[PDB]
Amino acid sequence: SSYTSITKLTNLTEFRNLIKQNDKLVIDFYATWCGPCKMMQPHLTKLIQAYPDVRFVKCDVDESPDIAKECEVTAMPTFVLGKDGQLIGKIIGANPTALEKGIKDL
Amino acid sequence: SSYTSITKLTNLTEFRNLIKQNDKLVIDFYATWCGPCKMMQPHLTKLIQAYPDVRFVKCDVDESPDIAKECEVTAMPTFVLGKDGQLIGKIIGANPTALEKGIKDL
Repeated sequence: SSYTSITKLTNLTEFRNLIKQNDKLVIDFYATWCGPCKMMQPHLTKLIQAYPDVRFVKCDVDESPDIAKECEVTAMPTFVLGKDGQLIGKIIGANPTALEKGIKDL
Repeated sequence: SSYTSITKLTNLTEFRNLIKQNDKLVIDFYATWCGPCKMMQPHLTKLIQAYPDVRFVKCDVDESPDIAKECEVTAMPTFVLGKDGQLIGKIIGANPTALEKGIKDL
């Protein structure tokens, strides 16, 4: 499993329910034209494999601007972390060290 | 210089090369029929004068739909910001304050 194959959220119903369904969650809010998002892709693939207990999903902010707005997403990439059926926090930007640290705390 | 005299992007490779060459880049994605793009022209002229260390260009989304598509532009004006050889952010709509604040941070 990798950045390429993880679920991409395309609607609010899916977004909300998948949060509720998961004990540990990372949502990568991204834009396809955005260089820091692209930079983070191989880092996410490594994290996806290193933390198989964590569900990673992704969301294209131009394709799903209603989901991005629900999470009040401004900067790309924004990683929104979920824990026990609930969103708990953000890691903003192409920062693999801070991102891995937040994931380890889940 | 001004809105009228800045480079008008016409090609996808040209757009990519400009992104790589420029430490600081603003692209105005506009449509000629769209009033808010017109309203933003004198604001862009002021910003172009105020930020000589920023390269400003423009792109007609209807004449260059592939470049608009690359940046996922469907609302105009959209201002796409690049820093140090990659695209980093997008400001959507006729919002002079938000635009300057983004430009100021480059």
